[PDB]
Amino acid sequence: FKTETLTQNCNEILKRRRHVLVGISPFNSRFSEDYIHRLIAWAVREFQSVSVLLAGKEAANLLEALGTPHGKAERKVRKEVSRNRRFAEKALEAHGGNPEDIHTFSDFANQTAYRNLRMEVEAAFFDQTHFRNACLEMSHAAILGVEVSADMLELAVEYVIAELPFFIAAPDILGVEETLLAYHRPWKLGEQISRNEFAVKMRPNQGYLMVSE
Ligand SMILES: O=S(=O)(O)CC(O)CNC1CCCCC1
Repeated sequence: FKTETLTQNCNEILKRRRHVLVGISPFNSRFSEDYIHRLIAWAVREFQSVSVLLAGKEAANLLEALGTPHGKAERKVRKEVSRNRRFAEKALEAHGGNPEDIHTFSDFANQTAYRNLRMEVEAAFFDQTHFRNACLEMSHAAILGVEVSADMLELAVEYVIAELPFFIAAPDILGVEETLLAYHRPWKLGEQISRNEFAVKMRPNQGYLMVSE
């Protein structure tokens, strides 16, 4: 795997190798069982600690926006997420990692740190048109992994708002000293956040690490 980071700060966290948060998306062809194992093997080799982030319940929004009825969408997600979990558990066992350090971005709905970060992201979303547009686009890119209408995006964007706290301050939520969220797509919104373009800030102990094989 190769790596690319946003700022020079994301780079400094990278050199310490303390912790990596490996994103696994429920509906993205990237994540074959096989790829999950290779990805996880690499993480455990490269980092002192490895955790895994799966999609929360808002992933149901992506399917609903795409037309799936609510009840079915919720079950489809449960099926896909629990499947991602099973592969990641297996992979973590096999490489010495920790099968319990797998979380979904819904697992902290009642946690102070997570809720506070939701509030910050939400505030910015409603107050700042440029941040709201950025979020809509990021939600559009989530669907792509038929025309995508305005209203499909307002449904889908709940998904983006729910995950973003782990993109800006996962350490607050997970209780680790510092982290890199690791993923195979580039993070456009992350660049703008870097340049202080929004009321939402990237914590100095969070980085984004783009991986590629
Ligand atoms: O829009 S992107 O595809 O760049 C990013 C996105 O929306 C979701 N990516 C996953 C979701 C599940 C947990 C880890 C991150």
